[PDB]
Amino acid sequence: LNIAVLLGHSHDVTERELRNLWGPEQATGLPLDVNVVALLMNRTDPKSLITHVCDLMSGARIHGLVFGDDTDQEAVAQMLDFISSQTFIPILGIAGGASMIMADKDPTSTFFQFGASIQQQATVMLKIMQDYDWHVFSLVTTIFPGYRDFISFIKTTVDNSFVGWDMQNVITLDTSFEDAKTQVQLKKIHSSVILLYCSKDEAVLILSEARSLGLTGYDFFWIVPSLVSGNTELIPKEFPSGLISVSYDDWDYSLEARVRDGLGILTTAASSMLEKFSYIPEAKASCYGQPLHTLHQFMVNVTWDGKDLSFTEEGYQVHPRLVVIVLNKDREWEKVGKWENQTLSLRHAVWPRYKSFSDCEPDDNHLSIVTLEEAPFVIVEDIDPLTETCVRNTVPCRKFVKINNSTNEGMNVKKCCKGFCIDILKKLSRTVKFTYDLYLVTNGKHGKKVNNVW
Amino acid sequence: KIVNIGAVLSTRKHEQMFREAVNQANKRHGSWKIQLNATSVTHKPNAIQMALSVCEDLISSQVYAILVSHPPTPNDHFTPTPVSYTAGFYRIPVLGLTTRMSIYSDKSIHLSFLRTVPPYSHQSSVWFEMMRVYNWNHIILLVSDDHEGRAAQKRLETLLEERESKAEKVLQFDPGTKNVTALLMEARELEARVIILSASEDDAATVYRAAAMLNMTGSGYVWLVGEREISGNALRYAPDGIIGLQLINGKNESAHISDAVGVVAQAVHELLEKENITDPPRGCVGNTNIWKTGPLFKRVLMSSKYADGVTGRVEFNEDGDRKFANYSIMNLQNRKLVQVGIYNGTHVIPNDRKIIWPGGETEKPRGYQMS
Ligand SMILES: *[C@@H]1O[C@H](CO)[C@@H](O[C@@H]2O[C@H](CO)[C@@H](O)[C@H](O)[C@H]2NC(C)=O)[C@H](O)[C@H]1NC(C)=O
Ligand SMILES: *[C@@H]1O[C@H](CO)[C@@H](O[C@@H]2O[C@H](CO)[C@@H](O)[C@H](O)[C@H]2NC(C)=O)[C@H](O)[C@H]1NC(C)=O
Ligand SMILES: *[C@@H]1O[C@H](CO)[C@@H](O[C@@H]2O[C@H](CO)[C@@H](O)[C@H](O)[C@H]2NC(C)=O)[C@H](O)[C@H]1NC(C)=O
Ligand SMILES: *[C@@H]1O[C@H](CO)[C@@H](O[C@@H]2O[C@H](CO)[C@@H](O)[C@H](O)[C@H]2NC(C)=O)[C@H](O)[C@H]1NC(C)=O
Ligand SMILES: *[C@@H]1O[C@H](CO)[C@@H](O)[C@H](O)[C@H]1NC(C)=O
Ligand SMILES: *[C@@H]1O[C@H](CO)[C@@H](O)[C@H](O)[C@H]1NC(C)=O
Ligand SMILES: *[C@@H]1O[C@H](CO)[C@@H](O)[C@H](O)[C@H]1NC(C)=O
Ligand SMILES: *[C@@H]1O[C@H](CO)[C@@H](O)[C@H](O)[C@H]1NC(C)=O
Ligand SMILES: *[C@@H]1O[C@H](CO)[C@@H](O)[C@H](O)[C@H]1NC(C)=O
Ligand SMILES: *[C@@H]1O[C@H](CO)[C@@H](O)[C@H](O)[C@H]1NC(C)=O
Ligand SMILES: *[C@@H]1O[C@H](CO)[C@@H](O)[C@H](O)[C@H]1NC(C)=O
Ligand SMILES: *[C@@H]1O[C@H](CO)[C@@H](O)[C@H](O)[C@H]1NC(C)=O
Repeated sequence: LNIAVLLGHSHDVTERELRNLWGPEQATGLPLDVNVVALLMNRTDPKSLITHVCDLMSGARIHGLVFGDDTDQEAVAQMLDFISSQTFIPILGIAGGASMIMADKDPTSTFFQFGASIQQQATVMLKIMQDYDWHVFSLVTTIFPGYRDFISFIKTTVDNSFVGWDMQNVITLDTSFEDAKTQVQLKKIHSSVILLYCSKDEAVLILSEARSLGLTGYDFFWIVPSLVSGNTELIPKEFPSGLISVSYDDWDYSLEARVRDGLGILTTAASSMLEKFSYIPEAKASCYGQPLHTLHQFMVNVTWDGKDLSFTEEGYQVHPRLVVIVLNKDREWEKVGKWENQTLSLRHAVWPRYKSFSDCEPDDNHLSIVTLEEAPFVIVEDIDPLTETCVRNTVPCRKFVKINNSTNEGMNVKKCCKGFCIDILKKLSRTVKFTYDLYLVTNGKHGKKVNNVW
Repeated sequence: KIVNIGAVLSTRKHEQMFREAVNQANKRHGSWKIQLNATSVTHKPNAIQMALSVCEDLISSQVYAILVSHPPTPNDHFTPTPVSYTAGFYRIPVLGLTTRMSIYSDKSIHLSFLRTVPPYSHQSSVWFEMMRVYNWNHIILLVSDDHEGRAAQKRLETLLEERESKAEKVLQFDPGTKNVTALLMEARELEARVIILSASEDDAATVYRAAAMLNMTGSGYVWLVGEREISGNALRYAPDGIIGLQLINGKNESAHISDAVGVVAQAVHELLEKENITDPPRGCVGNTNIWKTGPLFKRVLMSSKYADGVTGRVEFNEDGDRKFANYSIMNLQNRKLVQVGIYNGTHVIPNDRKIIWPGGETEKPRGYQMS
């Protein structure tokens, strides 16, 4: 129907190409009175979009709202939830602050976000930690909203695991930073992976505090979600080069593709609404001086152009595009991996060590280790076929297994290792405090010189 | 210097009352050069153009705390949501003094929802204190609601972990239906008589009339209800001898808003005693950045200590509400509101009247069967 698509100013996207994004398309237009109104707003106060809703809901009963925010504010999503609850108009938060992660949407609202839930994102992050076997970790949660469900999901997922995750006691910030009681909690931290749950500015403050206290070591990893990190256009100070993040803000899968997919979902919903029901316009007259069917529970497993854009029970997508990124050496959020329908895709599965996170920060505890299979010492077995998990009294290994007898290029098969010298090396790494770097030999036996060639 | 204050559409004398509180509070807080002001609203049933007038006026007015004080809505909205979301957009606390729902009182959904009243689930904590009154242990949970009901269940099991007993059966479902007589039969077939009941007015009244058509009103049927279950026709659809709860100085709107404005005024003077004074911006025109010291203002507010109060010794808990308020324990003695108990900060004091049960005599029924 009448759809007003107002956007922000992210990535300098012009307002002109969106008119031909639907215009020459929609060959089989079964709803006739369908129009688009492309709009931009130079201010992100609530008053602007409230005025837009009040003069465009009265503006010939516009039934469609697609909003994309360029700023870094999550209360805009709560305002859109309120507007979609009151006006009963389907609103699609696209990117930026338009689709940031809130706690619990209302049952009487038709708002949707084009992202994953915090449970799915925590599942992907724990899948990363399972694929890299980083079993010793911690958890730092502030008074940022939605923390009890998050810690509960982490504890149950550890309890739903075959790993036996080494979880340190959860560091809770009751009030603002004091450097009297928070410092004592930082001194208790000696694990590897740090899991932070706060805003972006508070994350910069905590990283600056950890850099001032020396808690930003190569051991001390940093995994935050997309809501902590935010948009790509702001990179503040005190960031380790290698800052692990998982976001759906794809610059490749750009804004025009997002809103075209939203148009396809809206046309699918309108086509099913016409094939099921007669009275297609369902709107409200005005805001001042104050429903038949819900489109919230109508387009659940919607699929447009072979894109799995099905809806969850929390307004999220079932399979959004999850992209794992890190910070490079050139202070940019470098794209690393993606996520399939079920399998975690790891392009850089070979994990880079990041010896230099900053200028004067050397790392000299990574020891390259190769071995050969001997029966009482080097016991190399398969990984789990169900969970891809070694039992935590074993260590991972990899091998450049060549496939064919003639070629020289092969794969890096990763397997489990138990034995005596395994335990010796683990007690050394607990004693000498280094990081073991185990892989397997591919040339053959121990050592034999053939004309100065070992 | 000047400090604006937002107002509520309820009536006309509370404005002069907090102007009197302005005149009294500026006297007892030193000779500082602060100035206090006010900003009124109009009569609109919906909160949409109310929040529109808020963002027209109160954002540019640089108010410090909006104290929403309209419980008697003629419709069934009960929505202080958009003004609270507008203030939390620039991180400003709102004293929501209308209802006691935990879905409003969630820190996950609502950012700065700091008021003086607690939600109804604290009554369940008082019900845990009721487990100290008659020394009863086998309990049965029955909550029709789901949003506040799950958090009430979580804090109920948290307090239940202390005695290390457990509830016999927990029950949550969808309100509005009436075919819950099978649930009444499932409640009959359990060996506890503690009927922990939590619902709305009409739903609890309807399921109690369904229980009354099922013989659940006889001897031994122990009923324990709250404020929403004694309001309206649920007050009419209540037996003769049921035990309910009541607030003290909650319906007393004048003293409530009086010591609320006193709390706000001492908090403003306490922040003026503190450094790093940042004002909320005039975000209506042009200003897109937010007031960054909102959680800093919450760090100021959550550490508030008191010694005097009109309604009583107010104190913020770990969730920003009243610690152990004055509570009343009512007994509908033959369709007559008869107060039989009070509850101070730590103890239940019965009055000189008796405690009449809906079943047998005034003594407590031994509802623990020998199986
Ligand atoms: C998505 O999951 C399935 C099962 O692993 C994979 O197969 C696709 O299934 C969908 C079902 O709608 C089909 O439309 C596609 O044609 C299938 N694609 C292929 C190539 O098999 C699929 O591999 C998964 N997607 C990705 C990104 O790997
Ligand atoms: C100081 O406070 C007074 C009282 O609120 C303000 O005067 C106006 O009073 C009327 C009610 O008679 C209300 O409309 C508002 O409270 C005030 N006017 C408006 C439209 O704001 C007075 O403006 C305040 N002074 C300043 C500059 O803060
Ligand atoms: C709760 O109610 C009791 C009612 O007794 C209040 O206690 C009285 O408070 C006054 C001061 O305002 C003092 O005379 C005594 O502390 C009490 N007097 C008597 C006779 O009880 C109490 O202030 C109220 N506040 C609380 C604790 O919730
Ligand atoms: C009202 O609250 C007060 C404050 O806790 C209670 O007084 C305490 O009662 C216990 C049990 O008898 C004593 O062990 C404490 O010494 C008392 N503390 C004092 C002196 O404040 C009191 O129980 C409550 N109401 C009444 C009068 O029963
Ligand atoms: C840009 O700013 C102007 C300021 O008047 C505003 O009118 C307009 O709606 C904004 N949006 C556009 C067209 O970029
Ligand atoms: C999900 O898709 C299937 C197959 O097209 C179909 O049952 C329906 O479209 C959806 N499920 C239901 C029952 O709505
Ligand atoms: C190995 O041989 C198989 C079968 O001929 C072939 O498909 C594969 O490409 C070869 N691998 C390489 C990299 O030589
Ligand atoms: C070729 O490689 C395979 C392992 O992939 C090995 O089993 C086989 O012995 C090799 N061919 C010969 C004839 O040695
Ligand atoms: C509940 O359901 C049963 C089966 O339909 C019915 O016999 C019973 O009367 C119902 N109870 C009421 C009165 O809602
Ligand atoms: C309760 O039981 C008595 C005795 O069997 C019977 O007379 C009465 O009708 C029952 N009341 C109801 C409606 O449950
Ligand atoms: C609160 O109680 C006082 C008496 O202490 C009374 O004057 C006032 O009207 C009450 N407020 C209301 C509106 O109930
Ligand atoms: C004000 O902020 C500074 C940091 O900019 C801090 O060092 C100082 O302690 C603060 N003072 C107070 C108590 O407000």
